[PDB]
Amino acid sequence: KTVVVTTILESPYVMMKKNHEMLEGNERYEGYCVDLAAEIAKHCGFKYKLTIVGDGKYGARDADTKIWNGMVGELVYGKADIAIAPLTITLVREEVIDFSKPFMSLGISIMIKKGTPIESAEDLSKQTEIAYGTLDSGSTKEFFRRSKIAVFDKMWTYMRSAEPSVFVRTTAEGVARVRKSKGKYAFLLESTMNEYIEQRKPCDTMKVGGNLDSKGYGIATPKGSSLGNAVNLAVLKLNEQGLLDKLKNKWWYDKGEC
Amino acid sequence: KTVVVTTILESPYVMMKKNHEMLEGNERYEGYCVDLAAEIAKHCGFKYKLTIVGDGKYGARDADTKIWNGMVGELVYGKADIAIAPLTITLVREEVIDFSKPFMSLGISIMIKKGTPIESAEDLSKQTEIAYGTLDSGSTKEFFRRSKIAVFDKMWTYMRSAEPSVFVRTTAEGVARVRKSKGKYAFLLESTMNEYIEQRKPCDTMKVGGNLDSKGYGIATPKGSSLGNAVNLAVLKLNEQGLLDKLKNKWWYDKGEC
Ligand SMILES: N[C@@H](Cc1onc(O)c1Br)C(=O)O
Ligand SMILES: N[C@@H](Cc1onc(O)c1Br)C(=O)O
Repeated sequence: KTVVVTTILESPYVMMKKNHEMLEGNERYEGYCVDLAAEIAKHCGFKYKLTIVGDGKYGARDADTKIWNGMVGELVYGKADIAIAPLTITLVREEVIDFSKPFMSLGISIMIKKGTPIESAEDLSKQTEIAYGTLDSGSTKEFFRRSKIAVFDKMWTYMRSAEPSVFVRTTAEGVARVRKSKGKYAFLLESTMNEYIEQRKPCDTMKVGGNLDSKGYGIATPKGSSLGNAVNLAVLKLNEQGLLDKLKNKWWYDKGEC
Repeated sequence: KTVVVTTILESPYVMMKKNHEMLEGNERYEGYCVDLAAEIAKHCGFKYKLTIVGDGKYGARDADTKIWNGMVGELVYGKADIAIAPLTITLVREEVIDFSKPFMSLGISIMIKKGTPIESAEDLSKQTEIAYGTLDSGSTKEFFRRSKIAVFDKMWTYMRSAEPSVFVRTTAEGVARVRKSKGKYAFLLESTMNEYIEQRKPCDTMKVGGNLDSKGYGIATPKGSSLGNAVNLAVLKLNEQGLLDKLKNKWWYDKGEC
C-alpha cells in the first residue's frame, strides 16, 4: 500500500513551494528531504504520500503522560510509516523506533550575527551580555539539559533560568532573533541549518567555532517495520553513489545567495 | 471539610515568601490573594489549604481535546474547591464555573520602558520598530485574538506572526523583556500588574495611556457549588468594609519602592 511519510517544515529539508496554493499532494513541497524521499521510494519500490507532522515537533516523550510527540510519535503510534526529515539519531529515540544508518552528519553549532565577539561555547558560557538559547524542544535542547560536561552544564544552568526566555519555537524564530538582536543573541542549533542560513540573504549571520558534538540524521520507521531494511540499504546505496552529496550541494551551496 | 484553594504565583497576589524553605503549608505564601483568602475563609467559616495550580495557567479550553487547563480546569474537574487569584471574569469561563462579583477592577494596559515613544495602543499599531506582545495564554491574549475592533485586530495580526515571538510565558518574563530591550519592546498586560511593577525597583517601567478595556477579577467556584453564595457575600461585605481597598494599598502602594 501507499507509504505515509511524516516530515517537518524545516529549510532546506522540506519547504512549501512559493506557489503551493496552486499545487496538490507531494508537489506542494520541495527540498533536500523531498528529493531524498523520491530517491528512497524509487530504490525501495514504493509509492508514498508526504504529510507534515501535526504538532510540528521532532519527537520527545512527555515525562508525565509518557506519550511521544512529533514525528517520532507518529511512527510509534502508527500514524505514519516512515519519517524522512532532519531527525537526529539519539539513544532514547533508537529504543522506540528503527533508524537507518545516517544520511547526513552534523553537530551542535553556534550562530551569531556578524560582528558578535563570540568564537566558542566557552566564550558564551563566561558572559551574560550576549544571551543565547536553543529550540524549546528537540535534541539540541536535550543535549544541554542532560550534559554532564562542565561548560555545557554551565550553559544550561544559564539558559533554563534566563529571563526573558532564550528558547525559541522554530529555527526561523531563532534566526530572526539573532538578526534583530543587534548581536545580543546567539543561537545554538545543528550545523546543517546554520550552514544553510549562512548562505541566505541578508547574509548577516555566521557559524562560529567547531561543533560541540557529532551525530547524524537517520530515516526512521516503526520498530520492527519490514520497510526498515530496504530503506537502510537505499541510504547506503545513495551515499555510495554520491547522490546524498549531490543533494547537499543542490540545497545548500549551488544557489547560495551570499 | 477543609477547602482546597487553587491559586497562582503572580506578584503581588501570591508570592513565595523569601524564607519559604523554612515554612510549611499556607505560611509559605504572602500577598493580596493570600490575605483575601484568609478574610474570605473567616467570613465564610471554613478552613483551607492553599495550593499552586500545577500547570501555572489561568484557564482556557483546548480547542481540540476541549479540556480546560489552569485554575479553571482545577475547578471544572473537581481538583480544587475554590480559586482565589487574579482570575479575569470572562464569558467563556462564566459558562463553566461560578464567579463572585468582582473583588478588583482592571483593564488591559501598556507597559513600556521609561522613555519609549509610545502613548497608546494606536501608537503601537502604527509602527513596528517597537515590538509588543502579551502573555502566551490568558484573557489578554484572547482579547486581541478575538477582537473585531480595528486597532486591536491590526495589533493581533502583527503579534500572531511577528518573529521572534512577542509572546511571553509569565508576567515576570514580559517585564524582564521590557527592561532589557532598551525600549524596543512594549508589554500588554492587565493594569493591576502594570501598576504594581511601576512601583518596584529598578523603577524603569511605566504604564502609558488609558486601559483598552474594563473588567474584573472574581473568586471562582465549581458551577453550582454551595460555597459560591457565601463567598460572593463575603466579597461584597469586604468591599463595603473597605478591606479590599486596604489590601490594595498594602500590596501596591504602602511599600512602593519608587
Ligand atoms: N534535529 C533535532 C531538532 C533540532 O535540534 N536543534 C536544531 O536546531 C533542530 Br532543527 C531533533 O531531531 O530533535
Ligand atoms: N487575569 C488573566 C491573565 C492575565 O492576562 N494578562 C495578564 O497580564 C495576566 Br496575569 C486571566 O485570568 O486569564
